[PDB]
Amino acid sequence: GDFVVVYTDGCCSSNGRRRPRAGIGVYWGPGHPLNVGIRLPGRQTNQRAEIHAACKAIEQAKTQNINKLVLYTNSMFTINGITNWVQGWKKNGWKTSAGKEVINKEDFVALERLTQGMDIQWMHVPGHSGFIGNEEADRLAREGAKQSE
RNA sequence: UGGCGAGUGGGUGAGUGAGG
DNA sequence: CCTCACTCACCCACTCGCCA
Repeated sequence: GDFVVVYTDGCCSSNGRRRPRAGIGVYWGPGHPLNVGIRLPGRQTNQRAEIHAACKAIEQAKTQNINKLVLYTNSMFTINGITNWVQGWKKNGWKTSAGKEVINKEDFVALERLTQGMDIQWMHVPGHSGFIGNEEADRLAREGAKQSE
């Protein structure tokens, strides 16, 4: 069907440091009203931000009755999580290959739920490689990290 | 048996801090 | 783009420990 391209990014200043500040960015295009850069609530990490930037884009897509999404992110962790690992985790009790608990289980659960009824082409952006959509999403993510949660 | 911690080797990609 | 110091967490092995 007709697909729509969206660029997502999760960022986190001071990732792994004493005062991390995580933000999500979702870019639909120049001057698109759904473009957002907002603060990530909860645990402040880059991995959570990258997951919930994709979450936000999908929820926004649903509010527009869009069920075919070309979703760009630079997070292979998010992409491989949602297209591969989640199926294994629902079957094995959300255990990593080291036999440990999946740290961001509740975020992958939430994302897994949002992909229901969606046809999503998950795309890795090569990360700093001329894709202005990625740069615009990154900029919005940084803006959101400055805001309050 | 059931949990947990710390490492080593390899891999996938990200997010940073101080600088210039 | 460069240097120096790092975390985020998955894919796969392997080694050492701690609990009951």
